[PDB]
Amino acid sequence: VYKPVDLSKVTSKCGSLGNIHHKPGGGQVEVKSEKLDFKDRVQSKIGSLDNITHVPGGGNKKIETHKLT
Amino acid sequence: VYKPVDLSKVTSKCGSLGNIHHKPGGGQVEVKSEKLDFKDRVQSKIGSLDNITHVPGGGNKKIETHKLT
Amino acid sequence: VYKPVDLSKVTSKCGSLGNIHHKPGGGQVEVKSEKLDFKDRVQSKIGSLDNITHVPGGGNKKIETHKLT
Amino acid sequence: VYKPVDLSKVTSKCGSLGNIHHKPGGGQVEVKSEKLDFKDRVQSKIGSLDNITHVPGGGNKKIETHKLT
Amino acid sequence: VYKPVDLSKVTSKCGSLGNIHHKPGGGQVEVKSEKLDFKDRVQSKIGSLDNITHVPGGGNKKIETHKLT
Amino acid sequence: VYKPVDLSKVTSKCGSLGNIHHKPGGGQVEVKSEKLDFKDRVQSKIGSLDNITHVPGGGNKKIETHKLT
Repeated sequence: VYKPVDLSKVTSKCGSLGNIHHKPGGGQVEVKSEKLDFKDRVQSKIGSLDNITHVPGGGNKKIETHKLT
Repeated sequence: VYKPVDLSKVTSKCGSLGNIHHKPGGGQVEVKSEKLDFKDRVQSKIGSLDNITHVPGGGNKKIETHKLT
Repeated sequence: VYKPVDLSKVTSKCGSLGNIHHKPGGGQVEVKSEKLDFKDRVQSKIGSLDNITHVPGGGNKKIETHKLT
Repeated sequence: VYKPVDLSKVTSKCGSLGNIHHKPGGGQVEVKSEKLDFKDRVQSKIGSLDNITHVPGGGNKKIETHKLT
Repeated sequence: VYKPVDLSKVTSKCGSLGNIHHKPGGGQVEVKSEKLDFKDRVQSKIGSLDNITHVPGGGNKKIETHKLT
Repeated sequence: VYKPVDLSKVTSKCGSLGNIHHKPGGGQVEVKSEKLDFKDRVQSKIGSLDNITHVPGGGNKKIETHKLT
């Protein structure tokens, strides 16, 4: 018999949130390549890639798992 | 017998949210390539790629799993 | 016998949301190539690609899974 | 004898006038009432009311009063 | 005998006027009431009321008063 | 005999006027009341009330008064 009971609260009362500035890669990226030999797979990423700005008004994260075996 | 009970609250009261600025890759990317040999697959990404701005008014994330075996 | 019960709330009361600015790749991307050999598949992405702005008034995410075996 | 004089000038050279935002009550007003008793007159205002935006290109005032007895 | 004189200049050379934001009550107002008794007059104001945004390009104000008795 | 003379200049050369933000009540106002008794007049104000933004391009103010008796 398996009878867990949950009454949880996960909460936020953020009054105000703002003036957030993220300015990644604001300079120069200069790449010069000469006479290279590549004998296998190449991945190349140049510049400003995958940058995230993430500003949730809540962003509360409640994670749970149950098992029998 | 398996009877878990959940009465959970996952909540936010964000009063106000804003002035979020994300400026990825605002400078120069300069790539010069000469006399290169590639003998296998090439992936190349150049510039400002995959950048995210994500501003959910809640963004609360409630995740759960149950199993028997 | 399997009788899980969920009475959960996942909630947000965001009062106001705005002035979100996302400006990916606002500079120069310059790519110059000479005398290159490619002897297999090429993927090339140049410029401002895959950039996301995502501003949901809720954006709350409730996820659940059940299994028997 | 009473013979007062005024030759005054009231002036402005406001070159351009604009980009004015007035945004009252942009978020939730939530009033919840149960089992109240009122035994005399009620005046009740709920929401956004009586808010003023007033943007005259002049808006100067010249006000004067004279009296005898 | 009564012969006062005014030749005054009241002036402005305001080059440009703007980018004015007034945002009263962009948040939550939440009012919860139970089992109250009122035995005399009630005046109630809830939310965003009587807010003013006054932006005159002059707004210069010349005021005067004269009397005999 | 009554003969005052005024030659006054009241002036501004404000080059530009702006970027003004007034943001009262961007947060929570949360009011919870139970079982109160009021035996006389009630005046109640809740939220963002009476707020003034006042931005005259001149706003110069010349004020004068004269009397005999």
